[PDB]
Amino acid sequence: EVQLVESGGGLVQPGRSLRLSCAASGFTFDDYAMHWVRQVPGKGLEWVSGISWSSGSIGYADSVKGRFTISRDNAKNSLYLQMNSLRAEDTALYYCAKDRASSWYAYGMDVWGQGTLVTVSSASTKGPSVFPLAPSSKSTSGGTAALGCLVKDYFPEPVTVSWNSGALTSGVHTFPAVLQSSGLYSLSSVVTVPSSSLGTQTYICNVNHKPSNTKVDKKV
Amino acid sequence: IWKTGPLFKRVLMSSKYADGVTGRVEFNEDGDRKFANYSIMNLQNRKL
Amino acid sequence: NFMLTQPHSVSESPGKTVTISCTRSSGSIASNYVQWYQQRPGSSPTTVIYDDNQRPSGVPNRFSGSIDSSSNSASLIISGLKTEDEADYYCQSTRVFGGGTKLTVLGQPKAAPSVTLFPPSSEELQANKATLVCLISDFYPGAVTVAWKADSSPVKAGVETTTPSKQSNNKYAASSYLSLTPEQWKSHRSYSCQVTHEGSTVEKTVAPT
Repeated sequence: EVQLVESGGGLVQPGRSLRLSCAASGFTFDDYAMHWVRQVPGKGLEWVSGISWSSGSIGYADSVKGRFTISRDNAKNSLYLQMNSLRAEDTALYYCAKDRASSWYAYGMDVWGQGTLVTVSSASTKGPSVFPLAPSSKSTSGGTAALGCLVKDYFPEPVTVSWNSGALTSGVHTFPAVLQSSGLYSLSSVVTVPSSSLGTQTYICNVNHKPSNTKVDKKV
Repeated sequence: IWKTGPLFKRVLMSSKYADGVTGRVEFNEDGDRKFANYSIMNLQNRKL
Repeated sequence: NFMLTQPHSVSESPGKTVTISCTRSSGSIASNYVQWYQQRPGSSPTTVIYDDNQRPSGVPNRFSGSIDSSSNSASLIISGLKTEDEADYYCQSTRVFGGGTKLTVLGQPKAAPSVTLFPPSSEELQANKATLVCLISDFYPGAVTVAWKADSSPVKAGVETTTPSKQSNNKYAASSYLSLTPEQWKSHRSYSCQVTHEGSTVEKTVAPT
């Protein structure tokens, strides 16, 4: 019955312009109003804008005030959102969702869409940098030692991290990359080895990044 | 007379579309509401 | 305006009734309306509770919404049933959404988190940069709070926390990176990484050199 579809998202550099279109089908388009709500990866959702049943009653938030513009065409049953001069902190999803009354003063939402992906960032490939996370000062609880290699400033994913040419795999733990505010990926890889080998055994970490074509061997 | 009076009436005339218990309210061009729900009835041996 | 505050997450075994609430910071809670939204991860949110205590069409009952004044909060008392219905929940009053709490169906027994703290190495300090790494392993469910304290107060500048992901052993792991400069690193005395797992607090302290 009530099915909503949205489109128009893609990679966009900062300072450009974009336009999203949300088509709808099923219910009568001339009886209800719709909003545009956005989430944040990790965080919650926040209200952006909402149109009236026909026109006129336009609701704007604080940050989005003026930057964006919202309009609808009841003939073709679609919503249009135009954005220009974006910022780096406005990179998130965007949901085209309909209200319950014939206005937006109620701030109602029901039967949302599926979301899109609009990213505002300077996507540039950068060679990874590997730094050795050293172990403690001969202190241990179960006889094991904690040390590893951190890979920072690499983009895009993925990256291959191994130890002593892949001969050692037991006790090696890696973690997914974290997207910093600068848009680059970084992670760490630890190796769980007994503390008795500290000072006598040398641990080498090999980091391979195909998009940057970088092969780095680092000693911890 | 009220300076904004007639203007108010116009806003009360075309906006409508409030969805409440009775259904959907929408006044026509001259007052009385339009598109109301009706039920037909027939007499059947002193019954309705 | 106001900030709608709710606990980060809750978890209970199947077959038990649980209450989830968010507290209004300022003003009367009942002066406005409150609605509750359920969203399965990855998918899109859908209506579960609207207009205080009302059940939308398609909801198979079994849900209640309490808006008692109490300590300025509204709560849902959901009866004992788990199945696959365990996801993030939100509460909204007017243009303001809740913090976000998710239900976790208990599987394997809970285990204390394993915390590893790594101060920045001298090689990184030679690059006029410093990174503190807090790695959390063998913890479940994947819902923890990671904070950095500069020995007398929490710090919220430049920190980046990785969202927990399912491990190979049906567990979760996470990483946190605090970005600073060698000047601030050597100016202060110590830095503490605090991890909270359903109220279980573990703090690890590191110092320069």
